[PDB]
Amino acid sequence: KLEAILSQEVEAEIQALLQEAEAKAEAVKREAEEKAKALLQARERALEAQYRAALRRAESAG
Amino acid sequence: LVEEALRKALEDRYLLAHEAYAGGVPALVVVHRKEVDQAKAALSRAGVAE
Repeated sequence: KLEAILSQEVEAEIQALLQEAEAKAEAVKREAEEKAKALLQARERALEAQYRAALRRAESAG
Repeated sequence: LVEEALRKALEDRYLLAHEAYAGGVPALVVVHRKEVDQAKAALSRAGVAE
């Protein structure tokens, strides 16, 4: 019938839009994990540096 | 004539309604959006226009 056409113009948009917004809610969240990981990768190198420098200084000093 | 033309053109998912006024009938055909061109084409072949 004619009401069955109407349910199909909607039922198409409301999956196109909600599939799109579940891949932005994916995407932001993927970059959020890859940032936190990298802000701790730079933190890891820094600490190392400070320890290699530190020990050399105490060897020279002594 | 108009009803036949519309029915073949537009299947059974078109709505043709009419209501009188004392003499002829002003008729309204109601059709889905994007089925506009087809709907028009059907009126144009009978010689009836908007």
